[PDB]
Amino acid sequence: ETKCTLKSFTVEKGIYQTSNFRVQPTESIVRFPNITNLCPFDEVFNAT
Amino acid sequence: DCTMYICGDSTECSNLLLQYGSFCTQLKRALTGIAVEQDKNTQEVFAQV
Ligand SMILES: *[C@@H]1O[C@H](CO)[C@@H](O[C@@H]2O[C@H](CO)[C@@H](O)[C@H](O)[C@H]2NC(C)=O)[C@H](O)[C@H]1NC(C)=O
Repeated sequence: ETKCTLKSFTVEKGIYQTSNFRVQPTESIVRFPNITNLCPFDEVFNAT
Repeated sequence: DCTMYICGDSTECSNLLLQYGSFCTQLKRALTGIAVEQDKNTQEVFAQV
């Protein structure tokens, strides 16, 4: 990582820096509201 | 940290930022010179004995 950050095949003694430390997401999730409002379809399908 | 600050946490961040060339690695080479110098200043004031 240091070699490809310095864009060379030879490095000298000392402290350097590279790409950062990161944590990939474990999974993916989405949002749902609460239950469902009732629409008058039972009356339509059970109209006399 | 250039990658995280600019548009970090995006798979379309790095590739689009990559084509801009060597900008943030130019800046990164300027904020390390300041970091090293701030340690040398204390070595010349107090460490004369
Ligand atoms: C949305 O509606 C309520 C609001 O919090 C929640 O339902 C809970 O669980 C069952 C049904 O899932 C109910 O009998 C409970 O009374 C509810 N809990 C409370 C504290 O009221 C839940 O958040 C959502 N439920 C659904 C079915 O979407």
